[PDB]
Amino acid sequence: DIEVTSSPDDSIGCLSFSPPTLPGNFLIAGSWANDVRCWEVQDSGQTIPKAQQMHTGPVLDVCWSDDGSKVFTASCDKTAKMWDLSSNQAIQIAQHDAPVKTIHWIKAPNYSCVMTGSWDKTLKFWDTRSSNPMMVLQLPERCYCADVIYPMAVVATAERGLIVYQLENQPSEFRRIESPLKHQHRCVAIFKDKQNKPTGFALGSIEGRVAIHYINPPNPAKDNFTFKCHRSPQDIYAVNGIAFHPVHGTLATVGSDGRFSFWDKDARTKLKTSEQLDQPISACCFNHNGNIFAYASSYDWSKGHEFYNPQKKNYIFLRNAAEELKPR
Amino acid sequence: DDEEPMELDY
Amino acid sequence: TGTTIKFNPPTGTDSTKHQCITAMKEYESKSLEELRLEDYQANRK
Repeated sequence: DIEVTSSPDDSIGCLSFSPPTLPGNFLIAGSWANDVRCWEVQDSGQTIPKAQQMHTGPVLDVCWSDDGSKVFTASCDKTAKMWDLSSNQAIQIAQHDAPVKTIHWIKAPNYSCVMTGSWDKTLKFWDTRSSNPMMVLQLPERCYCADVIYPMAVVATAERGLIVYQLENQPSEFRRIESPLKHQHRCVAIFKDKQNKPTGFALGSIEGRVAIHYINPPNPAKDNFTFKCHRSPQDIYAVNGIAFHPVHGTLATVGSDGRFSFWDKDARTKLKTSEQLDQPISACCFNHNGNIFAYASSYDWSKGHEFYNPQKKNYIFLRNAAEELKPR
Repeated sequence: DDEEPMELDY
Repeated sequence: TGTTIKFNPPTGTDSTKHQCITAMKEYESKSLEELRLEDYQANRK
């Protein structure tokens, strides 16, 4: 696949393409060297570095604003920033008492805001101009991952905590869910129904397993399930990321096995499994129309510090894999 | 890249 | 604090080896990123 020119210097945690509101395609990557980097992508597959910004700590999540003018950055330095791309100046918009692991834009009919989720077991909501969070919600444990598609948010915590929120008028807890997964939670991603309404989510575990959860299906015991993935004595690797093709509703997973795989949760099939890379695949995402699949190959720490080679190269790869994720 | 059925947990 | 115990993938059945450090009971209470940040601040890179 296609390599991004001028990759980050340490391991990449997060990737986020630009919204449909911008012409073309711009990719954002966060890294363990504390940087957020923005590459323009062109139909040729060539990529152009456009701008960068740095935290005083590793960058754990990133996301855009729906109009495309801002990039949001959440970092181990216990803050998050709003980066205005035009002026190329960034300011702090959020403060936490611990690293900020997740960050998301909420475009609702009555309010817009940034949602940050932190290892300080809090969930904060920000208007981007006030130093005061407009809302603070308490988590049972430390935030490990989340995803947002109005009017729904999902948040997984440590101790297999798993919560769903409603976002109409103002955010508020909707229901706590007994986790379907037996092991540590790492990734999550919301999927939608035929009517384009958020309807459930897929949940990745460290135990080579993904759970599909519908919020309100007719027969939960049949309609909800878990499948095995990212295993090669069978070896079991962690699942580091998950994303739904924005058009087909199929999905991709990437795991510490250094592979990626495509899936159809309605047919319950594996559509594709790539070959093994040198390193674990630590993140991934789709462009706004699903014509581009982007994944990052970096050490994820899934075997401790001893196996960390800081002189090994960190790669972001691009794949035009729209057809490979169509179902039959 | 052949399409197989998922290894589901039973 | 930090991945000071050398990695050993525990065994299981389904036989299996879980190639993830947090599958070890010594580590089960933290995430990969939590450990990595502790190893980074100890300069243990």
